[PDB]
Amino acid sequence: PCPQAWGPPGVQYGQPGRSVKLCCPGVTAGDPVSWFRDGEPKLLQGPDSGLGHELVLAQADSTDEGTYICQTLDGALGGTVTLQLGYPPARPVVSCQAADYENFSCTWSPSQISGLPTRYLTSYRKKTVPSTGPWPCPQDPLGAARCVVHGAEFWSQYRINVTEVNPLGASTRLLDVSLQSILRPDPPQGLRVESVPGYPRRLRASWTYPASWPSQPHFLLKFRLQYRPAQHPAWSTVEPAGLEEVITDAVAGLPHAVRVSARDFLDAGTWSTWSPEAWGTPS
Amino acid sequence: PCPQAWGPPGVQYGQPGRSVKLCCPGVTAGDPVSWFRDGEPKLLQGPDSGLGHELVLAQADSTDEGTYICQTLDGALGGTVTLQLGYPPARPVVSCQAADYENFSCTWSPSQISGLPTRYLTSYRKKTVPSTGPWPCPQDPLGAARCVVHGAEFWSQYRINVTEVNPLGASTRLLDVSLQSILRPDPPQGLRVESVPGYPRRLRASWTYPASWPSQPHFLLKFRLQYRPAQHPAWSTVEPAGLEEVITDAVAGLPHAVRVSARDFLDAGTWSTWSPEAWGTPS
Amino acid sequence: DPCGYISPESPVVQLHSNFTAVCVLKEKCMDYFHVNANYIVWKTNHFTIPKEQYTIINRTASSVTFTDIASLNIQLTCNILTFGQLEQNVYGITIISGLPPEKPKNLSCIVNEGKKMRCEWDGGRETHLETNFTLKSEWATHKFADCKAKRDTPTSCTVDYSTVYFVNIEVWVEAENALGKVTSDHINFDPVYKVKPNPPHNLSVINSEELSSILKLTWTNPSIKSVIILKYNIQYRTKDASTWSQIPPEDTASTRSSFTVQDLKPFTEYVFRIRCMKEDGKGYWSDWSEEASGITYE
Amino acid sequence: DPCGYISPESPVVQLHSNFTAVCVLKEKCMDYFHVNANYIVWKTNHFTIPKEQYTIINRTASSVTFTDIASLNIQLTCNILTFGQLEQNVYGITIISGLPPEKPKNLSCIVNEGKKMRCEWDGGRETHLETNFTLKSEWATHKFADCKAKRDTPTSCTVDYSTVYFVNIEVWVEAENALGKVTSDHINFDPVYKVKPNPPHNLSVINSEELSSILKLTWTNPSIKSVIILKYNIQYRTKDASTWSQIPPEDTASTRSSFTVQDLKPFTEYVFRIRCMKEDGKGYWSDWSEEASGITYE
Amino acid sequence: RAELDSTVLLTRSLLADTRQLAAQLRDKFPADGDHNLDSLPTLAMSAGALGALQLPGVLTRLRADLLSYLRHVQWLRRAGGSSLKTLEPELGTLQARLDRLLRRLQLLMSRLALPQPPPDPPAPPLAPPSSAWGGIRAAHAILGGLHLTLDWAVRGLLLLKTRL
Amino acid sequence: RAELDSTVLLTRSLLADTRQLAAQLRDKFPADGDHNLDSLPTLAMSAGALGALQLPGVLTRLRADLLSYLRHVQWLRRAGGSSLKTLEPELGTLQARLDRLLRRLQLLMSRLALPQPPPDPPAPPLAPPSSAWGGIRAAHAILGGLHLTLDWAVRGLLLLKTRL
Ligand SMILES: *[C@@H]1O[C@H](CO)[C@@H](O[C@@H]2O[C@H](CO)[C@@H](O[C@@H]3O[C@H](CO)[C@@H](O)[C@H](O)[C@@H]3O)[C@H](O)[C@H]2NC(C)=O)[C@H](O)[C@H]1NC(C)=O
Ligand SMILES: *[C@@H]1O[C@H](CO)[C@@H](O[C@@H]2O[C@H](CO)[C@@H](O[C@@H]3O[C@H](CO)[C@@H](O)[C@H](O)[C@@H]3O)[C@H](O)[C@H]2NC(C)=O)[C@H](O)[C@H]1NC(C)=O
Ligand SMILES: *[C@@H]1O[C@H](CO)[C@@H](O[C@@H]2O[C@H](CO)[C@@H](O)[C@H](O)[C@H]2NC(C)=O)[C@H](O)[C@H]1NC(C)=O
Ligand SMILES: *[C@@H]1O[C@H](CO)[C@@H](O[C@@H]2O[C@H](CO)[C@@H](O)[C@H](O)[C@H]2NC(C)=O)[C@H](O)[C@H]1NC(C)=O
Ligand SMILES: *[C@@H]1O[C@H](CO)[C@@H](O)[C@H](O)[C@H]1NC(C)=O
Ligand SMILES: *[C@@H]1O[C@H](CO)[C@@H](O)[C@H](O)[C@H]1NC(C)=O
Ligand SMILES: *[C@@H]1O[C@H](CO)[C@@H](O)[C@H](O)[C@H]1NC(C)=O
Ligand SMILES: *[C@@H]1O[C@H](CO)[C@@H](O)[C@H](O)[C@H]1NC(C)=O
Ligand SMILES: *[C@@H]1O[C@H](CO)[C@@H](O)[C@H](O)[C@H]1NC(C)=O
Ligand SMILES: *[C@@H]1O[C@H](CO)[C@@H](O)[C@H](O)[C@H]1NC(C)=O
Repeated sequence: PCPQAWGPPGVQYGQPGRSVKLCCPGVTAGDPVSWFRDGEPKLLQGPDSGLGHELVLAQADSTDEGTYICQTLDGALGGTVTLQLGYPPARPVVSCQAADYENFSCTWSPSQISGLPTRYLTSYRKKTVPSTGPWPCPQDPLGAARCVVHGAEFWSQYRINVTEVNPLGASTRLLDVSLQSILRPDPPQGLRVESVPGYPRRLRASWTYPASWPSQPHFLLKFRLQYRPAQHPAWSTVEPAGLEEVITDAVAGLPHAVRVSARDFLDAGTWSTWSPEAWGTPS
Repeated sequence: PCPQAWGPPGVQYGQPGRSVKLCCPGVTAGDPVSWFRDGEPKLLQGPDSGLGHELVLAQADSTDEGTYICQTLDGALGGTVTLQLGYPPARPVVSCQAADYENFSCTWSPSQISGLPTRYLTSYRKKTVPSTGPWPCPQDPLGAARCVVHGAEFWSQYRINVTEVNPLGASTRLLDVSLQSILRPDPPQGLRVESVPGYPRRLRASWTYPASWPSQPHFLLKFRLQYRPAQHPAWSTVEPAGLEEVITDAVAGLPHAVRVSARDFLDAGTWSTWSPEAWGTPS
Repeated sequence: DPCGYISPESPVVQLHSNFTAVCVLKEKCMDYFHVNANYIVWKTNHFTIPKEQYTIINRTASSVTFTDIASLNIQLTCNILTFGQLEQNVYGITIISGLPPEKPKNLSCIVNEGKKMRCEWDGGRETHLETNFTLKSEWATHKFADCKAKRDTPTSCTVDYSTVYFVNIEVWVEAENALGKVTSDHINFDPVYKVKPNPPHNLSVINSEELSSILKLTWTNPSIKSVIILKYNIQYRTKDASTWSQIPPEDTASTRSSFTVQDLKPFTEYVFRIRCMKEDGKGYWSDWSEEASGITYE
Repeated sequence: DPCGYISPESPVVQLHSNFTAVCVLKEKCMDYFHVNANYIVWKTNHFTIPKEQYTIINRTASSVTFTDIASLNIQLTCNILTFGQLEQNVYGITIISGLPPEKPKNLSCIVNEGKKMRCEWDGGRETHLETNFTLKSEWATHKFADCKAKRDTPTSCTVDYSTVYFVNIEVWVEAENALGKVTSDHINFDPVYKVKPNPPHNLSVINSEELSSILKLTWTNPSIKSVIILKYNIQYRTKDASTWSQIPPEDTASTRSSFTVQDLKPFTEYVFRIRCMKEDGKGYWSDWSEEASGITYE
Repeated sequence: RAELDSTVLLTRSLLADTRQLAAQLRDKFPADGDHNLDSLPTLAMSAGALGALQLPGVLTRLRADLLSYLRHVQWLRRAGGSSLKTLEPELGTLQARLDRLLRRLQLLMSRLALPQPPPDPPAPPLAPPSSAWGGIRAAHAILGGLHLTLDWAVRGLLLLKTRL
Repeated sequence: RAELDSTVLLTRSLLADTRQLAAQLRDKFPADGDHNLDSLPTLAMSAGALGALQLPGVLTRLRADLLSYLRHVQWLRRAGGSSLKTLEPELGTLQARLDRLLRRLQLLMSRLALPQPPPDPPAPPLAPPSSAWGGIRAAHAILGGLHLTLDWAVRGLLLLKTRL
């Protein structure tokens, strides 16, 4: 019959300045059919002679956008087609992330909207110098802008492949990603500040690992603490050992802000975002 | 006949504790002769049986020193002999010197006097490693204690040989001498001191070569001047260029002593003795 | 195997001049990725080179032209924009810049007693390039050993051969660096006129005799007296004076080992200091001797 | 050919001991001049050795015996008295004397940041002999490179290998000279407990906020923080005070890059200085940082 | 084990030195792309769970990789070209710390009476760089591969302590 | 002649250096007797009047003797034994001044267009000393022979000026 459609079953698409070839959907290829412009009785023609299964338009300009009707010579409506004009997709914008050392996930956005139906094919491979060829990245709920890779090699390098395709062409975004470079843990949770009786200028801060980071002897986290008294403009920075740090220069009688961030214990990736500030006041 | 004598014609010599063999001077060897002690009529005997041409004394002590008489059996006085006792010569003491670069001369003294007639044989040779063998050193006036060697090699080494001999034995003194080491010129002559008008603390000293040193471009002399004001205890030393030296630190109004000495211009040998002091007083 | 290279390998150019760099891609590399010169982007030290300075010569090569070069060190990298969403390095080079060496001026030498001949010179404008300095000296019948300056003292050299007096020696310094070679003017002199003797030692003052107002100075001259005739400068002042006086040079114009200073006040303390140099004034004055004190008689 | 020789060739002996030297003449030399051992006279450094100290062993050899040797350097010559009025040299030797090296004591080492391990020790009594010093260090499974002391610093050595923390190293010094060999006691330690960090830099005082009487100190810690945990000592005094005060160590007992000093008088100028060392007190204190000045708010 | 504790502390030290020099190098001589060398090991093929594996393979595997890296680091210094003299003396210090740690690893196996692996055949010589810049490009591949090996080394040694 | 004046000044300098080192040596290492060596020249055979002789023989004769002495001085330094290291650096300075003066002598003959003597056959190597003290004994013979040669050299050069 004719090239099967992209989206809905009886609509075809085209680009300005091109040649566009409409087909009559519910008509056997080879049956002669007639074409009309909506509201206009003229039998339309196209570059290959005058009576086919498909109308063609070399014009392709904006006035040519609208609804077209094809019918067989008996009078039976063989179908309707709508010509919507547009442009091929632009290169999409792709980012990846990883909050743990095992799995990571990537997301993508169009860099330009065409007004045409759009969808994404995602895949990835491991560059070398076990089928390490192209492996699909399945999009977990529905067809969201996110795929997850489980059990990735931590030190190996992956070439992530997001390819945008529309009814008029394709454009592929490729993003190199290594688990050891992209990793960024979540901030610690439960930051609490307590007074230290007997010491008017000490506070004890304590906290735990983030829940997204399972405590394991293999991947610790190092920590970086910053603290600042209310109304003060400048942060003070310490590099605490362990999950606690006694501040010894707290200004007496003043609320103090304290925040902490996390990073892989072997300085892989980058420091987390700062935790929500927690406040305390020395005794 | 008998061993001919040493000094006078009818006297022989001997050493204590030895055997001494007197001969009758004016008697043919083989004629029997008789011997007497002065004032004592006893016919003397000696170790070889009793009637020879020669009396022998194995005694040799001081009581045996005196006059002996020998006569033939006819009564004719065949001669007289005097036994004087002594000791072999000691090693003589020898020194050499040279006041010029061409010729040198040596002198000698006994280190011990024996009381016996004494004389010296002198000679020398050039050690190598033209008969450079032993060459006699002639004693110039009479048989004085001095010989002269003319046209000696300046750089070669000579072994000077003074050998003392007496009627009882010999002893040879050998003295190594090189012209380049032994040389010592005579002091300069005619040292004069003059005031220097206009300069109350300058004196000009002038002098000439010594007459024993012929002025020649081949052997100059270097000079060393010392000066000292009257009543001063310490000499001041300068090394003048040429035959003149202007002193510039003369104490005003005081007599100054000045003396100079000479040495080979290439620092061979040793410095001369100091000239007689000459005195001057600044203007 | 690599895709290409940049030529020239590692050039050095003069400040304010122009430099053109050409990056050429091998046919094999261009074929696999389906690219050519038009895909080359140049970046240096984290700064993107603006596309407008590029010039595509062949389908294999792109070129850029720098004008009024002002950076002392430029790290140049040539890159290609593969399948429009990645970048891989083709080649790289390091560009060093600077100035040619200036003509050495004010060349002078000195022979410190006990040390070998030493020459000093004024270096000119900074060149920003590694510059080696070699002191040259040679006779008309012999080419002499080069003197290579020490890291600490690049503006001075001390030869390794012993000084030979009474012979004229031709000396000059040769400055050369990656951007140029030049020689200083040649000098000619007799080492005997460039001696810097050691200062007098064994200084003695001696007390006064039965006459007062007189002091005799004695000292031991330096061994160098065997080659040159010494001249001296004797300075003296009262223990309380602020400035030094000096004996008239004409009175101490020739080698000596003692001098009696007169017209000094009785029972007064005097301080002395002396220095020496070649009698003809050709050379350098030695340093001052050790200070000496003395007292006049009663 | 020579007439003889002296044995031993060139001995070195200990002070207050005895030494016997034997000079032996070849038969050929004795025959030409018609002499023997009885004609040997010994002289040293212009001093005639008294005949009474000689001992004629064979007709070919004479010997002398020195007791309570007290001279550091003896030039010994053996001579024969030819035909009683000349003297010719048979042989000669140089006698050197001294003391054996003392056992090195108080051995200690230090690792200055940026430099290789350096060890120091107290040398003992002067030995008067040329003594070489070699620093030894070795693991149980590897013998390490010797460290040869420098002419200028004979009592110290600086190894040529980089420091390796967290591994026990066995170290000792070996002293040896012509009269004896001895080793110091062996020491064992972990380089981590002998570090001497550099002093803090980038010292900043910062002015006071809307509250006065408070100053916050900031600085940049030394790179060595990656291997050891730092501890500090912060001292402060008023611009006019004569002595320094100090923050209680317990409050500054762990790594940090800032500290706010309190209870300071308003609009008063304060001077600060800081030093650091390993948190456990095992090692050496760094030098004092650069001085810092600050002013309290109004 | 006290012996295992000491070895782990030194490995973390060497990892930090390697990371700093690799990052310093890219700041001065930027690299465009992931560089590889056929002569370098490409054994760093595993995911997270790889901790699961047993002790003999890990120690044998660590020893083989580090010996190749030592050869390559030493090769870089003597012949990498004047362009890389700026990476001294830090590069020479890095070389010295690594040879000793290999020795420490052989001692660990001896003290624990572990079977020693058979002496493998040493790799042929690395060809000299084709250019000064080729040596610089080779350094990026070597340092990246080294610090990855060391990163996985720290983790593995800590896992064994968790079992024996 | 200005050229002859310059050469004579340098000869007096070398004579003084040789005398001082020879006298210094006997103070530290006394010598008992006049020492000789078969390999040293023994050409210093003449009296006072020898000034009489002509210029070609004197310059040829000086050149041959000094070349032998240079060989012997250099031989002493490299192999005389540790006993004689105390005679440095003065002995090495003495060696350097002598080689150049030989060069100056060849230049003098060239500038005056004098016939050059035929290249004589160089003397075979000196055997090494049989002992350290044998080298010291050899030094006394060498220095005494050298300073005598130089003493007669100063005198001879001054005589030629007196004629031409
Ligand atoms: C990144 O991933 C995307 C998606 O997998 C890749 O797009 C893929 O491109 C290849 C060409 O290399 C397509 O192969 C096909 O071959 C057939 C037979 O010749 C032809 O009919 C197609 O037109 C196409 O050329 C493949 O279909 C396409 N993937 C999808 C889902 O359409 C892209 O190549 C990847 N880039 C990498 C891994 O560097
Ligand atoms: C130093 O000079 C003196 C005097 O010339 C030397 O005394 C001389 O000694 C030689 C022996 O070497 C004597 O030779 C004689 O030989 C004959 C025949 O055998 C014999 O009858 C003599 O008794 C003696 O041995 C020579 O006569 C003698 N000179 C004199 C004037 O009597 C001495 O040897 C010289 N020493 C040297 C040059 O070292
Ligand atoms: C493209 O340009 C390059 C650069 O000039 C050409 O390579 C040069 O070729 C000449 C001789 O053919 C050599 O002397 C130069 O040394 C080369 N340059 C370099 C950087 O090596 C190349 O031949 C050109 N190719 C074409 C097809 O024109
Ligand atoms: C004379 O004494 C010397 C000195 O002891 C003897 O030479 C020694 O001989 C023994 C063996 O015969 C060697 O072990 C020594 O080394 C020799 N000494 C020296 C200094 O070389 C010599 O044999 C003795 N001669 C006679 C005839 O008794
Ligand atoms: C990684 O994926 C596995 C596979 O289901 C999962 O069990 C694990 O929880 C994931 N990791 C994290 C940190 O959620
Ligand atoms: C040396 O001897 C000769 C020979 O007669 C003589 O002419 C000359 O004057 C002597 N020398 C001196 C300085 O008297
Ligand atoms: C290129 O070089 C020339 C001559 O060296 C100079 O005049 C010009 O300014 C430079 N820059 C250009 C042409 O952009
Ligand atoms: C001088 O240039 C040479 C060029 O080969 C270089 O190797 C050397 O390091 C430079 N510096 C010195 C002091 O030789
Ligand atoms: C010789 O040596 C012994 C032992 O070393 C010592 O007792 C003695 O005093 C020394 N001197 C002599 C025997 O003259
Ligand atoms: C140490 O002893 C050796 C012995 O061979 C000697 O050569 C060296 O000069 C001495 N000193 C040093 C610093 O090596």
